[PDB]
Amino acid sequence: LDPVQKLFVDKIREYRTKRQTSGGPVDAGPEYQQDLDRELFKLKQMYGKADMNTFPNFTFEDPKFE
Amino acid sequence: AGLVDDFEKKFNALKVPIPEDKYTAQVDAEEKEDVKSCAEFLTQSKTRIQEYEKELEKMRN
Repeated sequence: LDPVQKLFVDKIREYRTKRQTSGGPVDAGPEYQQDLDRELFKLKQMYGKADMNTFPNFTFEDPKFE
Repeated sequence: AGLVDDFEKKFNALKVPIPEDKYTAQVDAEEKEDVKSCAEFLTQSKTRIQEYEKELEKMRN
């Protein structure tokens, strides 16, 4: 064959179309969402429920000595 | 975004605490017990010790 780049055009088109109509799962419809929501929770479990928009800081003390 | 920037500035600007003595009177509690070792005990002891040496001389002789 011969069309190399004319095929790539055909693929290209839809990439922009979706981006310029963003909303939900993008023409996917709810179906992408239903998985996503679980996945995002699961990843929280790997780091525990520590907030990620906070900065942590604490003090630290002393024990018995000699 | 902007969260990392928050944490970044706060981290670089921040200093953590330090940890501190319960006891730097122990440092001194030494020199007092060191007075105990020497002067108090040393001197009276020293005198006894010396004498025995001289003593031994003559009781070798």
